[PDB]
Amino acid sequence: MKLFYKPGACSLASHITLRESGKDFTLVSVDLMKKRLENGDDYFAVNPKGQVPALLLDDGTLLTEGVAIMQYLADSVPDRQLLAPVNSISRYKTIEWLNYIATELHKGFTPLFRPDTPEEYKPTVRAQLEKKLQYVNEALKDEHWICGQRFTIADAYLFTVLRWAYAVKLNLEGLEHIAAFMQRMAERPEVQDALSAEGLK
Amino acid sequence: MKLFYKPGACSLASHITLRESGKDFTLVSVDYFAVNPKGQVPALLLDDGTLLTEGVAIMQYLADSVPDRQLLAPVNSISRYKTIEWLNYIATELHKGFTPLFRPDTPEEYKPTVRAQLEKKLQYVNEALKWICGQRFTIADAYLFTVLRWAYAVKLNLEGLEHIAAFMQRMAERPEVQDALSAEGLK
Ligand SMILES: N[C@@H](CCC(=O)N[C@@H](CS(=O)(=O)O)C(=O)NCC(=O)O)C(=O)O
Ligand SMILES: N[C@@H](CCC(=O)N[C@@H](CS(=O)(=O)O)C(=O)NCC(=O)O)C(=O)O
Repeated sequence: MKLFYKPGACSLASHITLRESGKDFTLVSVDLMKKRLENGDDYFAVNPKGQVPALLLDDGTLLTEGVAIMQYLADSVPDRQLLAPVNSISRYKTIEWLNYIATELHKGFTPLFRPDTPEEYKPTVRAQLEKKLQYVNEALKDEHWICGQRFTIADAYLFTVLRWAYAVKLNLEGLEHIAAFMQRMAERPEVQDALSAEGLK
Repeated sequence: MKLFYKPGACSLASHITLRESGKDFTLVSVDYFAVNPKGQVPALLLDDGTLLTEGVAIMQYLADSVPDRQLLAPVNSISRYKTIEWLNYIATELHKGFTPLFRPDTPEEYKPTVRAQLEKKLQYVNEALKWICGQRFTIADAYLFTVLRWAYAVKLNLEGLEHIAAFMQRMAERPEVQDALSAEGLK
C-alpha cells in the first residue's frame, strides 16, 4: 500500500491515521508545483485530480480525498475506535467535525498556499481564519479531544490543519485550548513517528 | 425530525435524502445562532433534541439508517468509500468553490480565478459521468445535483458538458426530487 504525500501538507492527516491503524505502507513524495514524483513519472497518471493525499491499495484501488481515506482506514480496525460504529450518533458527530475541518479550515487556508491568489486578498483570508480559530478553541474547551475522550481521525485532521496556523503566523493569542490540544497530540508516539518520517521536527 | 433549510441552498441535498430515505420531518426557513452556533444551513434536529450540522454528515446518518435503499453502501465496501470520496470532493472543491461568488468581502479580482477553477472541475465531473458512482442512486447524486443547480444559476460555461446536462434531467425526473423541489417553492 502507498500514500502519495507532500511533507506537511493535508496528507499528514492520512499518514497519522495509517500509523494509528497499525498498517504497513510506503510513502511516495509528490512535487505539487510540477505534479511529478521523484522517479520523474507524471503524477496525473496516478491521481487525475493532481492533489495529495492519494492511497493506492494492494489490489490496485486508488482512493483520493483525505476524509474518505481516513474513514476507509478507521473502518478496517473497529477495535481501535478511530471512528465510532455505524449508526451511532457519535460517528456522525465525528463526521460533522471532518466536514467542518475539510470545508472551513483546510479549504480556508488553501488560498494562502496558491500562486493564483492575489496578494491583496490575503489579509481578508487571514481575518476569516482567525475568527474560525476562535470557534475551534471554544469547541475544545473540555481540554481532551474534539469529540469526547476518544482519539479519532477528526483529531488527526484538526492537528494537521492547525499546524498551518503556526506556519503562516496567524494571531493565536489566548487560544489556550488549541495550545493544550496541539501539545497532547504532539506527544502521541504515532504522531511523533509521522512528523519524523516527513522531516518535520 | 426538523430540517432547517433555505430554498436554493446546500440544504436541498439533505432534503432530497430525507425523502429518498422515507423520513417524516418538518422544514424550517432561515434568513438562529441559539440553534446552530455556526449560523449555517443545513441543520437537522433529531427527536431527542440533538442537532446535527454539516450536509455530508446528515446525509450519511440518514442513508445508514436505511441500508436496504442503497443510498450509501455498507462499511468495508469500496463503493461506500467512492461515495464518500464524491461527497468530500463536492463539499471542498465545488460547494466551497461557489461560496466566494456570493459573499461581499470577496474582491472582483479573485472572481475570474474562482470561476475558471470551477470550469475546470466541471470538465472533470462531466467526464466522470460519461449516476455519479455506479448503477445505483446515492447521496452523492443528491449533493452533486444540488450544487450543479448553482452552476446554471451563476452562468458558468457548461458548453459541451452534455453528461452534466443529461444528469440534471435524469435527477429532475426522480419523484422524490420533484417533491423536494416542489416543497421548497422551486421548479
Ligand atoms: N479535496 C481534497 C483537497 C486536497 C488538497 O487540497 N491538496 C493540496 C495540498 S494541501 O494545500 O491541502 O496541503 C493539493 O494537492 N495541492 C495541489 C493541487 O491543488 O494543485 C481532499 O480533501 O483531500
Ligand atoms: N461546512 C458547512 C457549510 C454550509 C454552507 O456553507 N451553508 C451556507 C449556505 S450555501 O452557500 O452552502 O447554500 C450558509 O448557511 N451561509 C451562511 C452565510 O451566508 O450567512 C456544511 O457543508 O453544511
